[PDB]
Amino acid sequence: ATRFKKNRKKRGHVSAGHGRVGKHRKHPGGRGKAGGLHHMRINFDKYHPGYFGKVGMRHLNLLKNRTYCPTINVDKLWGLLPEEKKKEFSENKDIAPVIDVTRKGYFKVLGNGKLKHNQPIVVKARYFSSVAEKKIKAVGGQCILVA
Amino acid sequence: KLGAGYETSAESWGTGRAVARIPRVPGGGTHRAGQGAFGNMCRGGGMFNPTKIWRRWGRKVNLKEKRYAVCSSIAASGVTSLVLARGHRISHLKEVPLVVSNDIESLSKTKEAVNFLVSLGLKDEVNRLVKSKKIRAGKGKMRNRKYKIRNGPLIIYENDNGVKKAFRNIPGVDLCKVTKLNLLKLAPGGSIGRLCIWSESAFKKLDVIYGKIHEKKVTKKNYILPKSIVHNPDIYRIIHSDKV
Amino acid sequence: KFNKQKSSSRRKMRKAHFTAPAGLRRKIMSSKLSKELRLKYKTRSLPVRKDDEVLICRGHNHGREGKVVKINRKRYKIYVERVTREKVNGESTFIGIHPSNVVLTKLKVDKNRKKILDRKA
RNA sequence: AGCACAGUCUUAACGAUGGAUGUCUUGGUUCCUACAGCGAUGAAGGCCGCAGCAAAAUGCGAUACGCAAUGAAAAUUGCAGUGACUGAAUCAUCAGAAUGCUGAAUGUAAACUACACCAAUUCCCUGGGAAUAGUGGUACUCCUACAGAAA
RNA sequence: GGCCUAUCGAUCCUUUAUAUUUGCAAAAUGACGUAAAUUACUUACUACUGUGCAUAUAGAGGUGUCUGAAAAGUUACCACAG
RNA sequence: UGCUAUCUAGCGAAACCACAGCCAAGGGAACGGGCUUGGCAAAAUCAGCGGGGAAAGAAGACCCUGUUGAGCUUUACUCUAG
RNA sequence: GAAAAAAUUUUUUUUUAGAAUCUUUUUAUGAGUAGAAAAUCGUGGGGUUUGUGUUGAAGCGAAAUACGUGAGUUUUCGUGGAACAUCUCCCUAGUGCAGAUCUUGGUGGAAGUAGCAACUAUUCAAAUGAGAACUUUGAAGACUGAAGUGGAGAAGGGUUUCUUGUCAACUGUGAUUGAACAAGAGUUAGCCGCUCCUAAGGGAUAGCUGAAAAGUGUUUAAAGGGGUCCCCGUCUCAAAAGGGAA
RNA sequence: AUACUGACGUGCAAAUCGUUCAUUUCAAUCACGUUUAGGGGCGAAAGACUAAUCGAAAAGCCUAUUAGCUGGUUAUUUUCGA
RNA sequence: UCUUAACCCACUCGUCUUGAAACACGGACCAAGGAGUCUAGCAAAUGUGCAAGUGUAUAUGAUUCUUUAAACAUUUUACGCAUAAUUAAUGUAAUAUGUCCAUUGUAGAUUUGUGCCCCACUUUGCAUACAAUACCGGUAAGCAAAUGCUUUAUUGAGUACGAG
RNA sequence: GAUGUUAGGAGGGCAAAUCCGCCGAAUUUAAGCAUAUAAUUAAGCGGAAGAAAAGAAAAUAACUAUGAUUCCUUUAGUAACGGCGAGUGAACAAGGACCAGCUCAAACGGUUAAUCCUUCGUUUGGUGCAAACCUUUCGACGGAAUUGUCGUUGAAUUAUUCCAUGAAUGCCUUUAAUUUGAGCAAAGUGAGCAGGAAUGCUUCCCCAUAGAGGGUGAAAGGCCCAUAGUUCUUUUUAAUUUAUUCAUUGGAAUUUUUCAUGUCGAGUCGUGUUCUUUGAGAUUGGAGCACUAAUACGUGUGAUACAUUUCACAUAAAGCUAAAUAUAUGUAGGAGACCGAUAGCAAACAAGUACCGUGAGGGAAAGAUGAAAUAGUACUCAGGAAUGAGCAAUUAAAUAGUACCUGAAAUCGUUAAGAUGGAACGGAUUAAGAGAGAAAACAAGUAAAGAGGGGAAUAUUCUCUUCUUUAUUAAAAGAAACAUCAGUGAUU
Repeated sequence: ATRFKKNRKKRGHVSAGHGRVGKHRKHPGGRGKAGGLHHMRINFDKYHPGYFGKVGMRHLNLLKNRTYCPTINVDKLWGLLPEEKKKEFSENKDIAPVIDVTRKGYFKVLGNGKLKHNQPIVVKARYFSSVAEKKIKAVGGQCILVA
Repeated sequence: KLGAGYETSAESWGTGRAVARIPRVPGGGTHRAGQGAFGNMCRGGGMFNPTKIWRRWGRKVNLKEKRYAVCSSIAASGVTSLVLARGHRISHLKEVPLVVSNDIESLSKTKEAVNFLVSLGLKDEVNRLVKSKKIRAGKGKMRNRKYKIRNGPLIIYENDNGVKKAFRNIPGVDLCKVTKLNLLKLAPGGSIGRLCIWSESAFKKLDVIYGKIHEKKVTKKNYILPKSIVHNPDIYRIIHSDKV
Repeated sequence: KFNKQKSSSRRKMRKAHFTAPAGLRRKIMSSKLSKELRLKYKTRSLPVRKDDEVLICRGHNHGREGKVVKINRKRYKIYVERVTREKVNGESTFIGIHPSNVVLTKLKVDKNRKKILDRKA
């Protein structure tokens, strides 16, 4: 590290890259976030707009795991098949892939993107978006609610 | 030591005496009396920043990166030009990828080991190593750094039942087990193209390792082989090429 | 070395050499044994006693043979009869010889020394 | 055998002066491993001693820089003593010794080698004979047990 | 809103308006409402559901040293940084 | 008149010291020992002296500045023993 | 991919490039504090490589037809007497001084100068010794002038005493002197002090408070003494000038 | 310890020396022993004194306190450059 | 090379400073020591590895046991961040085929063609810029028997065939 | 309840890094400051251990649930607290390290407590040299205690299986680990050269499951100790190895079948209040104070005050408990991309010393001769004595002479050279002096006679080559001068 640092660039130059007029002082604005509102307000406004004051209720003891949900969009569901499985379904319209999204850790199925139309697929999941259910039904697939 | 350069009782004697504004020891009849105390300028004052214990002892460098370095260093060891370039004497070796029978992994003596290297033609390397036993220069020597000695052969082995006892006590010659293979030993000082001596067992096992054979789905969690698309044909051939 | 309990640091080894007990000093007052005797007992080396007979192999007095006068165990000097030296005023003392500069011919053999020779055999 | 102005300045040679540099190094240093409490059975701390010739560290305690025992084991020397053809001289180990005066310090004390009181006490010899005012015991709180006192 | 150029105030805080929108953390508080059923720990179906607190949005209460510290004197006894 | 000074023999410091040391005028940080143009300018010394060295002391105690203090006081704000 | 010269058509001599952050070539341009960048150079250690060492290294002083714009590098001569480099590449750093009234250590100019200025005065002759204004003896002259440079003592010092040596340092001049230095010797108590007693006082017990540490001191006592079962009744240290046995 | 603002003022001395003057049988002086300790004591009162130390001692620690303020802040070439 | 000469030039360095040769300050002299660092957490840049994943964390394993205090391996499917967002908050969270397909423009790198090379026409149209529409969460307004809707407004660190 | 120098015993004190208790601030931060912060930290007084502390549910969840503690990874800089400013700040799950349980009390047992203890005793084993330890049941004599010791964890009743038990005879074998001290432990003290003396240089040898390390008159695998390797002896704790009969007593676990539905820690919980404290918020924990409970269908929980009711989960107010974990302290090791004597622990040393402060306290300077002083400056001369000198004298070396390595700069002495009219030094540019140097700064080849090296031919014939020397022909190189051009000026 020490080979390449700023001291090696400035070593004989007296004011050290920190200004002959200025003369580098211990804490020339005071500590940390102190100048907010008071004299660094312009910095806070232009770079940190939401910062000051309160919003909303207090939950007091939230717990993350109650609301924990990983989501997946329908577009990427056929991608959860390996290559040979995807070829096999593409060939054969007699059978649908069943997809248990839980093994892949997902719990809500969302509606984004296109599908290769006229091919059934069974989606098993806890939760589905309104659009996702409609598109899965539209393409001839099935939605299965399961805990 | 953490408190060093500050343990003594001292303060600035202050204005009214023309002396420096630095802290002085305010002792009695002895030569410490009014003597310069704390800080890097003063005698006994210690470092400007004394060393804290942590100075980034654990760095990462990825599993994939480490694996790549080993594979590429073994590949480099393969290359004849690189072996010579690294400074190994190598003119009378039959060709650089040296694979020998597994009889080496049953040897007993230092004498047999020396005879083996001579038979290979690595006599000149052994001479360079034997000569290169010298007492080190500089003020590090006395911190248990007595010698500098150079590096010759690395024996890459499957079984420990000869090489371990045989090439032990041989100056400048190292052994390493084929599964174990350290990058620091394969490329000393960061210098690619060490002279690597392989058992037929080790050489064959190397192929199995990167061949996807045995050990079910375990190896690198279903993965093998660094294999980027950087490539040759040599540049001069491409330009010379009649269509080009 | 291959043992990882015993130190290989220079500092400690030197300290042990310098602050050595008398028995330790006696141990390192060993000399190589003369070639036929070496062959006879298959014994490389023996600790010298005061009345032994050495040949000198090193220093300016190499190739002088003779009886050992006195041993100084402490400062690692044996004294041999024909390595006399006069002092600055001309008075004669014996030149001190390091024990690794000499090869031992005739050992004086006591009961204890004989028991040691029996141990070696 | 004569000749050189002196001083000041500068220069070179050769030195004094000074202890830098270099070279060392039985020292520090940090980390890691490992075990890990001593004390009324009187500790740590502190004094006072102790060497044939002996001041200071070290060591040791009136048996005092070693005693006994062990393992090594013939030397030891500054002078001077001493010992060896293996319980001496030398080392290391050190399990048996000894263990000053104090100090919690505990008989009352304290700029005291002061002062009480109760036991007199120790040794030799195989059931007796000699020595010494010396040596011990005697703090405060507590507990378990015992005692004669009381309400 | 005032013929035009002049007539005034952030966040936190307080206070009252507003909602077929919300929360108070395992549950419930309109209501056994509406239907059926009743050998019962019955089964459906309902857009508008306790006090108190918390919100969200909208004003207003104030910062005239007016981009908003809860702030008087004195030292010829004085100290220190400049 | 004494004691010093003075000179000798012996002994023998210190403060201080960018480098130093003749002036006039000009300009220039508007008052130069050195700069520019002039006056001029010849060793080594011995004794005095206080013109000048804007002589020395020591981060002017004056004065001003600090969102550094401290002492003291009140019907300054906020506490608190009694 | 052949140019020239020397020789005496044939011999000899010089040169004869391919490194793409490289080489050939052209044209333009060049101020610089604060400040930013790049290319270098040097120091400590490590891995790596291939070297230097006792026919003398590092280091150092004097230098060099020396090299580089420069930082610097290299070398010669002299000293020196043991370890020394790495530019082949790269990690690592307590890494480059003129300056801080820097820190620490040495040293000058100031300067043989300031100075060795309280307390009336010393002289003569001798002895000692290598050497005498200031050691010793004698003779003179004087002073302190009993609130003494006199006797005794306390504090405090602690062998300074004393004899015998003695002169390296010290004895701010000299010095044979010495309260300096070395070797020894020297302090003897029934009656002289302390030692005993209480005072002004201090520390504790009994208690009681306080987390404890401590704060207190008869203040809710079943604790030391004397008599022949009774009667007294907190303890202890505290005066080297009070009291006190000779 | 009044005055000579005497001598001294790199001292004989971190308050000395000379001369002058005030005090002397009492609210007298001196010793020794004793008491009260740091926002504390003690003060015939001066912010006096409390071991050369006082408008808050000395010692050590918190502590390398803090500082919009002062000083210092180390090799070269080359480039752009306020 | 060193050395005086002589001619011409040459004011105490450092310093804060509008302005220092200053009657501004620090510097008697010399030597050695002597000052932008280390850790934490964040950012951009660039290198480097992998990619809709990535990082083996703690930890287990070994003929790992001078070096070895790291190096090696990951069971004969944890966690961080990124993979869709929004929001006080319950919550809600499609650019759609009903040839893997199918977002709209205008500039715009690259490609096809024509008449042994630049060209002038055409041809295809990345990146990016400048827009355009959608659609998703918030908030409105309009409606409202909820898979609450709705032309139409707005708002978000939004999205429009993943980039970390 | 006293009293006892009653008999047997204990506590006290020191040390402190990690550990635990109290008590308990300010500088600081906010560019001020008063809340917040610093900080439940520093100081203060106490208590422990080799680790402690915590610990067997008055737990978390709301799941398909988990299930003593500690610790790591984590959640998480998140919920949250805060002049909502500065700033501050948890828990649950999950992955692991690691995992160990429990017993008092109350309840239950009255055939006379089945208990406990001191003192006195007494013997069946076993080691050790001896000291001594170690097992071992049996009696007394005292006490304690029913104001409660011991047993027991509902109670019997069935069948099974296990576990303690005592005697006889047999029998204590082989190994593996683990950990101490022990030993044994490879080859050259070969040439030759220069050397003060090799371990150097060469050259001819070797040994290596030892080419770590140190010492050896200069760098040593082969000089020594050590080292690698092994052979034993030491610690314990595993496998193996053998049991066979005769004996009482007692106990447990299940299992039937009956019958019993008992129990469950109070000035404590709780509430009010205060202050403290925290993440706790219309009060999180603590503590002070006031009021003060309920019995298992109780009452403690489910992070917003409340009432009325669920449901899930727990069993407070008594106690113990190994392990993973911590360890700036003490001691013992092993270390190092650390420091190398102004550095580094204040301390490489006769340093926590000298010395200083009334005292609490403060606290240094301070390493190096040489290979060997069992090489330490002999002797002589001149010297009062210091000392000096030597034709003398140790050493390889004394300008190595013990305040001894190397020995920089400031500073100053000698000699020599130059200079020198109120500064000094410098730059730019020549000069004259004084020094140094020949490598670009001249001489290829040929003949004569000295020294080397090679190659070919079949250790020695032929022949190719380079240095010294004598003299003997070339040449090239730079500087001049003029002429000649091209570029650029000036002139008439």
